[PDB]
Amino acid sequence: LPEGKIMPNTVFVGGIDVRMDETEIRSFFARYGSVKEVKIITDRTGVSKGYGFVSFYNDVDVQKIVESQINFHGKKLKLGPAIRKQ
RNA sequence: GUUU
Ligand SMILES: [Zn+2]
Repeated sequence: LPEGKIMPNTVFVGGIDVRMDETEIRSFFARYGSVKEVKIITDRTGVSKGYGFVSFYNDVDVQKIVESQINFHGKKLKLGPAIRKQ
C-alpha cells in the first residue's frame, strides 16, 4: 500500500512552476523520444497543481530519465516513475 | 509529490 499501477513510458514531473507550460516541457523531453502527451494536472478552475506527466510513443527507460537533473526556472524538477493510484 |  498504497496500491498503484506503474504507467509505462510515462514520467511524473513535479515542481512545475506557473510559468512553465506544457509546450516547454515537451520541448525538453523530446531529447528522450517522441512525446505523446504532456499533461499538467489542474483543478476544475484551471489552477495548476504544480505537477504533471510526460508520456512517450517510443519505449523509454523511465529509470534513466528520472535521474536527469532538469532546471529551467532555477529549481530542479522533481521526477519519478508515473503511478496511477488504484 | 502521482493523473479520473
Ligand atoms: Zn522557460
